[PDB]
Amino acid sequence: PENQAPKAIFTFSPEDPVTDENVVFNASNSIDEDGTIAYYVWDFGDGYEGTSTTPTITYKYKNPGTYKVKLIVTDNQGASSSFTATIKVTSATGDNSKFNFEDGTLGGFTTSGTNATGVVVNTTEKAFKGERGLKWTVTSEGEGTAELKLDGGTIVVPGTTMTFRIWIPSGAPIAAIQPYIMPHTPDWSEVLWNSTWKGYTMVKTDDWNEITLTLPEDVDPTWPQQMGIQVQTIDEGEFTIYVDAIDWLE
Amino acid sequence: PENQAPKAIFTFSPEDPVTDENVVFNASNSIDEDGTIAYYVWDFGDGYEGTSTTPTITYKYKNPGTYKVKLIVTDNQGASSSFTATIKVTSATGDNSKFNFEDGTLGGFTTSGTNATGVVVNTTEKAFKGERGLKWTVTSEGEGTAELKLDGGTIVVPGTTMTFRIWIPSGAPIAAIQPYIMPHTPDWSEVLWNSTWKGYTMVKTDDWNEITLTLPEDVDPTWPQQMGIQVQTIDEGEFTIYVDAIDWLE
Ligand SMILES: [Ca+2]
Ligand SMILES: [Ca+2]
Ligand SMILES: [Ca+2]
Ligand SMILES: [Ca+2]
Repeated sequence: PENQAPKAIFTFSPEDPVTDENVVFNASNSIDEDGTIAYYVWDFGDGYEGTSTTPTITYKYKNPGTYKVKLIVTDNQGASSSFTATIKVTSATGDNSKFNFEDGTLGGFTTSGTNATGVVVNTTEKAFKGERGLKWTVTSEGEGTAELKLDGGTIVVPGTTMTFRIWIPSGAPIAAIQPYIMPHTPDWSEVLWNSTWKGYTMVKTDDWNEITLTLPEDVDPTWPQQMGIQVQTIDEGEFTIYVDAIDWLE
Repeated sequence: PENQAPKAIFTFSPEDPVTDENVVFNASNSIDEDGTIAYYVWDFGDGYEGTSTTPTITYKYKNPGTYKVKLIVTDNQGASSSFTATIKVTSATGDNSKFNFEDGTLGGFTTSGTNATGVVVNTTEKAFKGERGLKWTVTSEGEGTAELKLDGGTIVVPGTTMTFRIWIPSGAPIAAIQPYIMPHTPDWSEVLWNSTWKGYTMVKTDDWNEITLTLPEDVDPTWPQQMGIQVQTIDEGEFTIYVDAIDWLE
């Protein structure tokens, strides 16, 4: 053996592109130690490939998704090395979440509570993705509980990790908040409870909070499910929580 | 039909118990609407069951884990309802992480960098879990890169989500930080790159940061892997990052 294969590597910018946004891929740290680079071949992971005459190339993805970008660097003697990185493209406008609230509807969500009363509307005031979300206003009367909830056919398969985005205000009479999933027999004689409990002091106030919750893989897949967010209240007061972009795979 | 079955429900405290810590389960919101409750039967999910003569019962778990706690409430006429919640118990002392650093060793981790130099030691100064972690000191000379890394047999199976805990200081000459996993052919002619990129402005400074990263399920399971943390530097300076409790399931 004798010719040394080239070093292949690239970075890209921006790291978090949106659809139809220019991404610049930069292979300039690639090098052939004992010769020169003859080809930069790019596979964009979407069905298209091309080459650059310099170490940089720009590209755009029209569809959201996670793409494998492969660079092959080939030297002046035909020896090659490759480097593959993953790039995530999210939708520039709109919201592809399982519950995205873009149709202007509540998506079956209602409110309940004890020593607290809730109302929910579809809102354009705040959203996590797209233009629309839910706006959930709670009036507490003291120590109590309030829910924003959906009954409850079979919402997720067992094993599924759900992601909730919750906008939680400062100065609110709350002790804790928790997304939940509650499978139950049709007759409600047996109830299963799954939640991600978060203390009010362990939460980003006046900001969006991303909270995950997994339905255990051993739950009966045929049991109807209630999905929702529960707030524990500790004093009198009126506060507004925003909920959007509840999402999971499949 | 005529007898109404009871309402069964409980809460517990603390929500985040450690091993051998008292947990108080409280079924006091359970009620039989048309009679009285005769039995509170508790299944603690660990092999043990018991009853309480009041709505409350205390229990301790000696082993860490996630337990299903089932309450069955039975009324004065033998009708019952059940409510099952999950409780997570973590170890009171020590560290069960895949990389826990409790043996006082580096666990195969080394440092590299360009326009930056790193040193790493096993430390008791800060840890995320248990008594020990890694202490990683980086001297930058300008725009550069530094890694804390492990080569790299087959560290995780494809599909695995790894959790890194990284303590990131304020006032550091850094632009970005990212845990990574880098499968490669034995000859290094083909490299795959997976990372969770975080800007310095999108990170909790002077605090522990929990960052997850998934190795894609389609990676060849036989390729050797480099796992590590990469810091991008932007100016001269000396900064210290603490790393502990890198963890995944299986
Ligand atoms: Ca060469
Ligand atoms: Ca939305
Ligand atoms: Ca009864
Ligand atoms: Ca440790």
